[PDB]
Amino acid sequence: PTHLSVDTKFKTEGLCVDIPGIPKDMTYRRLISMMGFKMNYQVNGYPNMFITREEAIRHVRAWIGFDVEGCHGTNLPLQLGFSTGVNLVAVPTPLMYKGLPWNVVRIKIVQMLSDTLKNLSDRVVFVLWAHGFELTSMKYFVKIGPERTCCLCDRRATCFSTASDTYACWHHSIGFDYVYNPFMIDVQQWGFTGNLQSNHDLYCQVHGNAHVASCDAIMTRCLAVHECFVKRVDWTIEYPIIGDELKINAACRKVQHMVVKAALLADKFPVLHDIGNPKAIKCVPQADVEWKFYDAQPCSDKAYKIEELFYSYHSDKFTDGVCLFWNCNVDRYPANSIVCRFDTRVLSNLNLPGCDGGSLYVNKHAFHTPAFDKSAFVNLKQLPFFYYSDSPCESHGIDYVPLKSATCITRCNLGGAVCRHHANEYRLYLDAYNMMISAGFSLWVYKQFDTYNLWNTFT
Ligand SMILES: CN(CCc1ccccn1)C(=O)c1ccccc1
Ligand SMILES: [Zn+2]
Ligand SMILES: [Zn+2]
Ligand SMILES: [Zn+2]
Repeated sequence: PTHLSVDTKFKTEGLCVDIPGIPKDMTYRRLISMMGFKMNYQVNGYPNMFITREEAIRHVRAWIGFDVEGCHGTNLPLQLGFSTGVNLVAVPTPLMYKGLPWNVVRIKIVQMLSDTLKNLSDRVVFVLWAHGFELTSMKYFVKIGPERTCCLCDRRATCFSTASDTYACWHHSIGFDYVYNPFMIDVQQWGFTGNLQSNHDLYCQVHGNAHVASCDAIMTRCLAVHECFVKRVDWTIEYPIIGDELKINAACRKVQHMVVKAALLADKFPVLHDIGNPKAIKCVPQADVEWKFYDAQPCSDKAYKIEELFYSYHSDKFTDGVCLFWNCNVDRYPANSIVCRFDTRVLSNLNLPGCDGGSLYVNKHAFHTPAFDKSAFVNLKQLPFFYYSDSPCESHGIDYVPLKSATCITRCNLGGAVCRHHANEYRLYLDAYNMMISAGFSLWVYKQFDTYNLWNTFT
């Protein structure tokens, strides 16, 4: 069981207002045929236009909510809405475009999908709350056939051109007019009671209904993300490398070690309470502090309430020493904390829009993160940049310009002049730091944290 069988039944109740008289007994095979597509008994990598929930979860980066509303159906204009916020009007002759024929609407669809998806995925997955018009509109902008490769590269083809009779991926499709071998999934097949808005609004207050096709397209994809990543979590699913994943994860490990060591030394805490991942390792192994771990998986729905993490009777005294919350999202951090909190608002190829202000951060695994909330950090302050090192000043083994910086906390800078080794290490650490910040991570620390206390650790 790899793909969705075309002989699987498809519930047609949601389709009968736009398509009256539709048979209750229906397969994907018959539905695809009714949509104007012929699969010709083809065993060439595209067995079904529709896919399973498990296949959709593996391809979450390709998700594009799609809805079609009858503006007035052969004789009436259609409003095509996409979870990108785009609304196109197709005439049969929050962005709102005026009525145009399909031959130009399809050019716009290919440009919009290519620009949104070229740095996310090798395909498109149309996420539907199917009522009929969206399925019957597909023949006007979609072509299907055997799996193909791009004419300019080795990537799979996602677009087709009638002008040149050629195929292209999302990177090489400028001037292409047809979406080729798209995938799709009808959320209404998952077993829901009531309409789209009533199921969406149960879990999300961020997406409203301005009564346009893009609002429904947005709500549909949000509801699909809630079902697949919020109420259901699967951290075994691996996702391909599409950007700076490796550099970001390595930077996160460097910054954590740097900041936690410096806190321990500067304030000499006797105990550290490490709250978060149950598979966490001591980030400063050569530490003399009493290191105590507390297990909490990444919260994907709402941030943990500090009252439930800490209270109901462990050291018991979380007020003793320091608390380390490294990607452990809580509602209000205690004053004696060191915190790394992912900012869901960040724009990047790793961060996809999520449910109720949250975001879906996809880096090796998929992690739905509750909305970033500035009030969580009232007891703390922003952690400023600094580099600390007690390692020997020794080059060993890239050209040089001398480093001058008030934030290079080293014996050499204390002594008046930064050595080559510590300048190279400072510059590498500043690059790792900037990578992690730009990726969306934000750092917070207890108000008494002062790097001035690190200079006396050189005596
Ligand atoms: C300084 N602290 C805090 C606990 C402490 C406080 C006072 C004396 C000893 N240990 C460390 O755990 C530590 C970190 C990095 C290197 C070496 C020791
Ligand atoms: Zn290509
Ligand atoms: Zn929503
Ligand atoms: Zn040095």
